[PDB]
Amino acid sequence: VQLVESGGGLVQPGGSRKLSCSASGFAFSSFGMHWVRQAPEKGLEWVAYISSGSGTIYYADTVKGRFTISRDDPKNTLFLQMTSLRSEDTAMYYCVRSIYYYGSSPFDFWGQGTTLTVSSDIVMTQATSSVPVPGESVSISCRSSKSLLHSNGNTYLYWFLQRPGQSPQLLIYRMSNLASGVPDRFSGSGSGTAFTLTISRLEAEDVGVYYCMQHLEYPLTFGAGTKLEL
Amino acid sequence: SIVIIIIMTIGGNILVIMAVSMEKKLHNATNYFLMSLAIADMLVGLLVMPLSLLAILYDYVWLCPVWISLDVLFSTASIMHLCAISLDRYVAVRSPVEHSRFNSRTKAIMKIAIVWAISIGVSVPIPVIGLRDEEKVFVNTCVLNDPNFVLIGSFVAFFIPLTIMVITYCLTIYVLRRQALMMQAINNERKASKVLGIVFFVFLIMWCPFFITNILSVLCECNQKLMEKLLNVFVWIGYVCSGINPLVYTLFNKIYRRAFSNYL
Amino acid sequence: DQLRQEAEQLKNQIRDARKACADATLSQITNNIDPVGRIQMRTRRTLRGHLAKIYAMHWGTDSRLLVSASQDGKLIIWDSYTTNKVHAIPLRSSWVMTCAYAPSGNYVACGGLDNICSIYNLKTREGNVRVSRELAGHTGYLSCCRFLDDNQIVTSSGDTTCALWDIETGQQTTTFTGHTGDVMSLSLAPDTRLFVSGACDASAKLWDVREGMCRQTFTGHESDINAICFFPNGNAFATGSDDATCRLFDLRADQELMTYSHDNIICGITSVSFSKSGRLLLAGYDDFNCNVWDALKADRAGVLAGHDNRVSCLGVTDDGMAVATGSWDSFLKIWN
Amino acid sequence: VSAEDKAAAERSKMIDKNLREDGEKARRTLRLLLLGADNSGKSTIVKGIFETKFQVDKVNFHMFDVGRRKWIQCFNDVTAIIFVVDSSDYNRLQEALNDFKSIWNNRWLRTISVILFLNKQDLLAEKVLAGKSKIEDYFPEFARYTTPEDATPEPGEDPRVTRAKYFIRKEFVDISTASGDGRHICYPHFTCAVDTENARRIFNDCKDIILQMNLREYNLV
Amino acid sequence: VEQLKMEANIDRIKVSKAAADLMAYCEAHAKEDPLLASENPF
Ligand SMILES: CC(C)CCC[C@@H](C)[C@H]1CC[C@H]2[C@@H]3CC=C4C[C@@H](O)CC[C@]4(C)[C@H]3CC[C@]12C
Ligand SMILES: CC(C)CCC[C@@H](C)[C@H]1CC[C@H]2[C@@H]3CC=C4C[C@@H](O)CC[C@]4(C)[C@H]3CC[C@]12C
Ligand SMILES: C[C@H]1CNCCc2ccc(Cl)cc21
Repeated sequence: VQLVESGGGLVQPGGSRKLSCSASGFAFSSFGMHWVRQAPEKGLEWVAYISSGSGTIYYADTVKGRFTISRDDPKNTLFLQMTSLRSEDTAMYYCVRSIYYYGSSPFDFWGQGTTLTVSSDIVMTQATSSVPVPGESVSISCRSSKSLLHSNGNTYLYWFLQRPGQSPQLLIYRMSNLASGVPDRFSGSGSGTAFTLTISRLEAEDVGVYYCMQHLEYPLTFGAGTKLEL
Repeated sequence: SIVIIIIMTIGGNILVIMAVSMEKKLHNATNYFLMSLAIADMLVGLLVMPLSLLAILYDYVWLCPVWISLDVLFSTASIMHLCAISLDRYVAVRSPVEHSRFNSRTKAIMKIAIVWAISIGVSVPIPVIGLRDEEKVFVNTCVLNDPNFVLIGSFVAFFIPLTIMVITYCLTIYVLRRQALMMQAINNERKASKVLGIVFFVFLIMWCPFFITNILSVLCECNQKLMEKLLNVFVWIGYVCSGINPLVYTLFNKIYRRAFSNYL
Repeated sequence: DQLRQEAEQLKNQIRDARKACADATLSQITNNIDPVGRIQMRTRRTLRGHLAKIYAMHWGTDSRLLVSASQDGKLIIWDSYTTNKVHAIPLRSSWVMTCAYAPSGNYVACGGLDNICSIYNLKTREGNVRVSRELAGHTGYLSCCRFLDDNQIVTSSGDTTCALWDIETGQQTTTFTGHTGDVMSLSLAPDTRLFVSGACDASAKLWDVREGMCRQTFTGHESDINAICFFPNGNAFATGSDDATCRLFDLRADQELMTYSHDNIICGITSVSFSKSGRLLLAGYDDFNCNVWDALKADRAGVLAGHDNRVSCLGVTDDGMAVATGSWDSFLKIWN
Repeated sequence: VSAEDKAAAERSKMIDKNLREDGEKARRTLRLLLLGADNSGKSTIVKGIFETKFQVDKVNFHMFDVGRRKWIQCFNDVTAIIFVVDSSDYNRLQEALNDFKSIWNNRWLRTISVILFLNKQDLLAEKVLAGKSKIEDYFPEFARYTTPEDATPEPGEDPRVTRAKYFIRKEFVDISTASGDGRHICYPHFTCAVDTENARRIFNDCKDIILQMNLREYNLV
Repeated sequence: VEQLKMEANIDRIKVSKAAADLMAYCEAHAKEDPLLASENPF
């Protein structure tokens, strides 16, 4: 399981550039793919989504008519075509793997990313800039504008952790499910529009920024981010 | 008196239609077409037969511009069904593996669509011309007078299917005779030829006279009184062979005989 | 010459011992119990996608996932609530006769005329389902397999033996011998300590897993035994045979209790299963339908008549809210 | 519904498409079952479960050889059954007849035709010419048997091997005529260890069987 | 011979007691059997 992104560089406003992603180590044709953008002082933003069979395609409201996403299964590569670039497009771009069926984990693996330099929605709210703090308990909360509880019994909230110099890593999906490879010190709970994350005992590897994400309707929205400083 | 033949036709069509749904265990590709033929025959019996008896009782008119069209439409549909059945039988008996591979509902649906699409083509202009020219449908009293339709649609309705059916019958008889030269495997291949001959000759006898008389009444004018007298009695023979086709194609498989015995 | 007389004497001793305890019958103590009445069940879901006869079916422990096998060479996992398909697993041989679902939900096993039991891994990082191990050692065809945990499995074959396997090493740890005919069906106790096997010699045996010895042997049927089920409390057998008869055996009275038969039934029995409380007994027949029996009265409470061919599969969920059947018409139905 | 349910529905639809695609290729192969006793020469007729494939006139066949009361149930959808008998061993002909009777009257095989091969004719001919062993020692009814007037012996054959061959073929056929009521037919054949035309006979018999099924389907018989 | 000898040494009980135990088990869990609209998942 490995995803490597390419492309990037310096461009002038009004130009165009094409990005690529090379996949290996898994059945690429059975997974759906996403592009996620992170600005230096804005956090995480979603861009587009392409289905495994090229059936459905979605775009963000700030990129429609300028961005095009394409897939090449026999070559196991992704492409994103960008035209009429603006100053707001300077940011880091990531590639994310997704698979959808009963009991799956749809945001399990993230790439490394490349840098590009130029020249109704559900609001997810976090409010704390830094929580100062080994061996102590820490609680982090999120709040949503609309309820995430669907009639089928599922609540669509996701948690991510970003260590310095590292890509985001999945911790909890659907508010109670611990991801594979995660130590049992992490737990999460909530109901309705209020959610919390609990860490039983902190270590030196638990320093970073935590993000909240919802998966009820497109577009996908992220929180502001909560920084834990040991 | 003559009304009995309508009752028998309706009963036979209902029996054929019912013997496919309730009985089940019937392949769609070959048994769904018989339902379509039975439905066509029932519509003939319901929309055509009761109206001509009224004219027979009155010897006058009252109708005509839409009856004629309905009669032509349904008769064309029945003939097309018979021709399709003959062609399918021949194809199923010469290259036997292929036919087995090809059988699916996408053939039955296609055949039904094609036959019903061809059926309606000849009946559309009948009210179009009649409603703009009274003389074309009323003479002296309801009868289609215009040669431009009698001498044109008749060939498509009857004379091409007859050639197709006779060629198909001859080829099928030859193929069945050749195969037997290679025991129950031999005895079963003669009953099929007997049944095919019976069906072909019944169709030929029941349908041939009317079109010959109708062509002679147009191109050979010949005392018209005798021709119309012959037409008054020949056209009912074409009506009669609408409750026979649902039977002669049915009561040879023991399953159908048992189903008819138990249901009726 | 001398051992035959001793064996006959021992058999007579066992027969005399069994008769002494028959102080009552089920048909007499149940005279104070009201009938269940008429039971109506209707099809709620229809599962399509198989192109051939279905031979095996097994539920998961979450009451939503279901696994089925057919002669087209593929193994399908179903989502019963939405009818969506979850996985499709090609098989290396199309002559499959049994399938099983691991209680942890991570593995599935199958086998048939190739004399091999194959185990598949459903949770991998690559996203594909792959074969984990092949278990060889039998000389006949494989007729039934059931999991005990992620590392232990019990199999029955047509070479008159049963076996206990170690999945980590692929080696057979205990062999169970004593039958004279092909072994058809297995049923594993709730406490995972004993199991029961039926065979073509018209007899049933109770086996001890921990020691590998036969404890009791039951007789009574006139032909081959096709299915065996386990009453929830762990003290009863339910067996079906080709002579159109079902029987109930008890492990403490060591004899038969009640017989389920009818004059209008002249076909074989293919599957037997119980409800949660054990009041209803479900059985499949060759008459293209499934019958519902009252376990305590040997009456008929209802019938399911939605299939167009032989019924080969039958199962009940752990929460008891659904019943699944499989037939040779390539269809699955969920009843409630 | 949620977006994840829509993606799951798309995946299920793709699975259905792939299942439908695989079925088309399977339907183009005809399946055969091979049964017979030891010394019959099963392995040479077309030269857990053994498999073989061959093609005649762009038609593919797949023949299975298992290794009988239980596993015979799963072969009730095959096109035809092939049975091989050694016709040059009189001591074991009753075993072959009993096996053929047990196969013909099986309740799961009531709609499957049987292609019957009577193998090793040369050894039978040599033994009959030698005169060191007589059929009358095992089949008393043979002394009263006469060759039918409609016989078609191969040219050059002595009129003492035809009598034995037709006696054996009659003994095998008489079982098939006692039951079946027309639902299936027997196709007797005489073969040997060196014959190569055996592939064509199966093709012709299968074509005839499919023709009979098609005739029954169209309400002609 | 040994198998019959081993099977002969079984401590048996009366049929009535076993049948009473079966009836008691059936009666005890009667309320939990959904086969014997807002709650049905199908
Ligand atoms: C036979 C001769 C003498 C009849 C003469 C009577 C005159 C009035 C004609 C006009 C139309 C005729 C009918 C039209 C055609 C048929 C169809 C045939 O299947 C039976 C006779 C029957 C039902 C005819 C009976 C006689 C009839 C009513
Ligand atoms: C008079 C007209 C309108 C009747 C229509 C006749 C139809 C039924 C005929 C015309 C052409 C025919 C096809 C010609 C060739 C093949 C290929 C063969 O491998 C399978 C059958 C199949 C597919 C035939 C089926 C029957 C067919 C579709
Ligand atoms: C008069 C009617 C009689 N019935 C059959 C239908 C039909 C078809 C063609 C023509 Cl010319 C005339 C008719």
